[PDB]
Amino acid sequence: RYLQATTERFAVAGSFTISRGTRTHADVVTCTIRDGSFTGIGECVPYPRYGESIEGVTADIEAMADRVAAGLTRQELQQVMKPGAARNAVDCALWDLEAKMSGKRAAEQVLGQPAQPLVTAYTISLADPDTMAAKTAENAGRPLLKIKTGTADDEARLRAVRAAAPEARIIIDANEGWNDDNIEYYLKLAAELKISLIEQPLPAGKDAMLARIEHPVLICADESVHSTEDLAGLRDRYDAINIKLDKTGGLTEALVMKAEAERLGFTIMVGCMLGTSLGMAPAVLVAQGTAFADLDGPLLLAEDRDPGLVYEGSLVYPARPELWG
Ligand code: NA
Repeated sequence: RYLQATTERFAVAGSFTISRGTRTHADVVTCTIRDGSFTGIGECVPYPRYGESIEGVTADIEAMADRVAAGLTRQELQQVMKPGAARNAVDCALWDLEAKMSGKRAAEQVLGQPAQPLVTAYTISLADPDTMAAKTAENAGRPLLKIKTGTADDEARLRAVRAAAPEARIIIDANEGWNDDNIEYYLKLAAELKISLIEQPLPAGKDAMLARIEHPVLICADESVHSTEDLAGLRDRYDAINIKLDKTGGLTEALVMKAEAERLGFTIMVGCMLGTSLGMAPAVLVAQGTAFADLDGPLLLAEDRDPGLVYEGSLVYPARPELWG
């Protein structure tokens, strides 16, 4: 049994912009683990917002080579590695390899039954209002649109997209882009516009005001989410959480976190980094039965894994073993 780390670049379909900046490609790292004729693979996305780099993640993965060769388990893996991109890759590769070797689908092991299709959000990138309105209008038939915001003047943006898709459920994500001076104005505007959810309006660690104002729209933590442990402390500010496998350091911890978030009464969104179908596949399993799923990574790319996940409109079908699981 041996392990390899591989870096791959995927072109974005145009550009992907949040309040923090623009991406024109998606660099991902895969951990491949082989055991005889069997192979497991896991994808991750290093995220510099969380202090990660591609070389850093690859180093962290390649350092697991001997431990994995020795027979490391997912269970022990949760002790040797901290949560983050690197562990995500290793963890999902083990889930994969274990499925291939056993003949039992990762889905069934996680869910106690086969996974099922589900509706994914589709993300409209932050740009000038006219542009965002135009892309929103093209996608006005989708049941769930996720809109990137997070500037000191988003009114034109928010008004334009609602008008372009009057029938869509809409969630807005500021990626820490709003502040104490404009938040109440934006929530009121969002409620007038029938917005379903707002992701991370205020910067992580500068978000105390959320505990002292009405929430006319449910407010979801993303950047502020830091493993199962700090969930309980987030209740005073947030109504929902965005679970990501690159944040939880893999599928194992994502399921733990989902169980605890549900115990604490959080509304659950399962999200993703800008990655491929390989990265989406395990997250589809965590997204079963949750209020929101944001797994549109491959739809934002110009080139995805072949084979990849099937998306028909906004319904994404669960991974077949030719891809993962
Ligand atoms: Na987000």
